[PDB]
Amino acid sequence: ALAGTIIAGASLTFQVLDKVLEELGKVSRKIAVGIDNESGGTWTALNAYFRSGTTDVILPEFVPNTKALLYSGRKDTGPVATGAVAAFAYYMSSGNTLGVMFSVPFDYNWYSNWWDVKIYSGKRRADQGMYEDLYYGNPYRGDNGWHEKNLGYGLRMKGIMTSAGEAKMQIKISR
Repeated sequence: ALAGTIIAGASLTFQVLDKVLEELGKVSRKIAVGIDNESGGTWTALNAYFRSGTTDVILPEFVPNTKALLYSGRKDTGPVATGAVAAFAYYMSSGNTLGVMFSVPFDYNWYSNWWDVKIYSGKRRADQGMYEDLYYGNPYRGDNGWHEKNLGYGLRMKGIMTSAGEAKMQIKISR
């Protein structure tokens, strides 16, 4: 499998993430995630809090510098109008937590995809509160556009998320 695995940070592309989407099988709402670590340190998985949907793989436990982690999620199968929404966190070698959120809703008649990345002081597990902190703060939109910002702690992030039902999200965390 590709999801739940790590690869050379330089080989992370949309082609790889699209293949991650294929791997998820045929479900109307899913997301492929690739996060390139260039923070000058290793990361260790904490957990993932899925508010909507689920995942079939486990968070790559270790992500060394120059490496990209691959992950994925999707809506529950069946006649349920739900999407793929979650927040997951990785513990950094600097002692802080990297928090990531993705929201892929079922109803684009009224909603859009949104995502965000944030660094939290210390060891912080992903939960409803972290989810609300990323989604209700100032999240980027899945607009097929690249965005970037400083995350404090001398680190920055540049990334992108697509706008439809089978979403791809690529992020790079640099120092």
